[PDB]
Amino acid sequence: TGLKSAYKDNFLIGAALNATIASGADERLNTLIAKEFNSITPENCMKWGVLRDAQGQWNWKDADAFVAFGTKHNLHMVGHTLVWHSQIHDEVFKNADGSYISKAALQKKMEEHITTLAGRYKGKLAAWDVVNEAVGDDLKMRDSHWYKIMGDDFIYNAFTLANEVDPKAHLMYNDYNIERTGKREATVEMIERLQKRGMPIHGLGIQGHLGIDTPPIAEIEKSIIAFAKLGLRVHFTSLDVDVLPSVWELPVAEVSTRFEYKPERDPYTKGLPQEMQDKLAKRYEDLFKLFIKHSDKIDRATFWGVSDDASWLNGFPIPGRTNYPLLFDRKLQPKDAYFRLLDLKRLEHHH
Ligand SMILES: OC[C@@H]1O[C@@H](O[C@@H]2[C@@H](O)[C@H](O[C@@H]3CO[C@H](O)[C@H](O)[C@H]3O)OC[C@H]2O[C@@H]2OC[C@@H](O)[C@H](O)[C@H]2O)[C@H](O)[C@H]1O
Ligand SMILES: O[C@@H]1[C@@H](O)[C@H](O[C@@H]2CO[C@@H](O[C@@H]3CO[C@@H](O)[C@H](O)[C@H]3O)[C@H](O)[C@H]2O)OC[C@H]1O
Ligand SMILES: [Cl-]
Ligand SMILES: [Cl-]
Ligand SMILES: [Mg+2]
Repeated sequence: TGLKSAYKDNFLIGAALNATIASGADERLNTLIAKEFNSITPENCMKWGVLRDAQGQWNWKDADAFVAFGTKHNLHMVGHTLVWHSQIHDEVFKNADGSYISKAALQKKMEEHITTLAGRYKGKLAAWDVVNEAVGDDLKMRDSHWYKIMGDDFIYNAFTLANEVDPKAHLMYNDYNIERTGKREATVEMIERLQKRGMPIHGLGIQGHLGIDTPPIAEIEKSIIAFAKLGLRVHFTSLDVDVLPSVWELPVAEVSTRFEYKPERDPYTKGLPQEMQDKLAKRYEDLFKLFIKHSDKIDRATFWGVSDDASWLNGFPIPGRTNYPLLFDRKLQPKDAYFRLLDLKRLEHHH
């Protein structure tokens, strides 16, 4: 059978679904998703600035479709995400003149947002990304409007509110690059401190936006172990493997231009060659070997998309590239990596 069956005794296997897919109009994808995945996450439709306009008005069309899709197919559903600094209108935080609103005014908005959104889907969504990406790239607290206005109460209060609204939801903190030394430990320290304040938190989401080479398995392993030691269930939430030339480590002269499209940074428009398919398969295999090793600590592995045509890495960090980050190709056919994942389980040795 599919991935979700192969990995049944280890963890959920999930995918992020965009609004087009979650409409249910695509029979081929409906069939594939039901076969392969037993968890889903909305790619965009539950983000504050997508669900609501700049006047705070709500439009539930896509979010409801997503929840209808998971309900129809009996899929575990992860809400994404209550409190985050991206894809959210500056009007939440600022007067029209640019000045920040008071902490009290912003608290009131958070209360309304969480009570409404988590309330609507209480008991239907099994888990929530309550707060996303609160630690900055510099290892200090991210300098977002949330944080500048509220301090660490923005996190504490978000979890407390979500827990009041749906006491049964598995509440998670989610972030990228927490696979790495530095940001790992900064995140451990932040969560530790909030836990002793009594903040309700059940899970820890490692995004798993990986490169074809970096980070190494050993780093990811340290993170699984460290976050499990906080008494939290570990989830891999946004898995993909970027196979295209990197702009993350370029010379200072290129710091601004590196996000511009250049042909040499987009070398596989005609297809991903077999030798790279091999490397991608081995990279995914390595990763899932690790996950199997620590299956006792891990509740879920969700991929940030189903097939390569829909991946956000086609447009990020450079617009209009042809990337190949996921398990299914642009014709929805399984890639070599998929078969390696299946055989790790098919051929597993037990007594
Ligand atoms: O490029 C087309 C757009 O890409 C897709 O949507 C993007 C999401 O995948 C991405 O999700 C984040 C990935 O990183 C973390 O894991 C984080 O937790 C996720 O939430 O967010 C950005 C989305 O792109 C925006 O989509 C709306 C557009 O108007 C913006 O310009 C984009 O930046 C999706 O296929 C499509 O929207
Ligand atoms: O909007 C968010 C993105 O900004 C975020 O981008 C991540 C930024 O860091 C990238 O990791 C680098 C890979 O290359 C190494 O050499 C560097 O040291 C790493 O920092 C990561 O791949 C990007 O995804 O992703 C999440 C979005 O929400
Ligand atoms: Cl979407
Ligand atoms: Cl090639
Ligand atoms: Mg249900």
